[PDB]
Amino acid sequence: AQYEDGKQYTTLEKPVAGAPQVLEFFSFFCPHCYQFEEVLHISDNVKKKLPEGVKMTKYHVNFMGGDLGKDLTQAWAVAMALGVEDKVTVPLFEGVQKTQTIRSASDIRDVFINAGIKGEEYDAAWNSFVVKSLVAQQEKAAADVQLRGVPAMFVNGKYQLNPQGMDTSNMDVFVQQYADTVKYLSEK
Repeated sequence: AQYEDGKQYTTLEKPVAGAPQVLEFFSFFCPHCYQFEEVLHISDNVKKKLPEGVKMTKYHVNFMGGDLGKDLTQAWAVAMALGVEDKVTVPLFEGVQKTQTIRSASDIRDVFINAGIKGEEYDAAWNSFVVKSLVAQQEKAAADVQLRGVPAMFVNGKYQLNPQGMDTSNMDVFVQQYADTVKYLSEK
């Protein structure tokens, strides 16, 4: 076939019922994740090719960066709750991996402040039980699917993208192959 199991994707032994249609996992500490967001714009190019009616979910993971890694999963929960994902993603990535100015929960908070989220609004979100269940959701979805590495994408809890098996000689070609694969898995 042109799309083969074990080649552009793998299949989960243990399929996850009730899973989001397209489920991406990342960490702000994750170097290929920085590339996927900043240089490749994977998430966005996948959207542009996905069928009608399909929702995209993106979650942060705890297993990188220890205490800060966990802080970042909670901050990402704040981001989802307030709908400000598109305003903090870039400065969080650069603050962790480029400038290395993120070292504490207080520094993560600064990024939201500078992006124009109000202090009171951030701290109230941060401490809210809506955010705690959102953190719970991120952890459960990761737990449901075996996850020990990022970036990772899962389609309907059955198929996992396998970027190792796509040519990286061209960045644009890589992205299209990636997105077309998601769409193929989507229609499966």
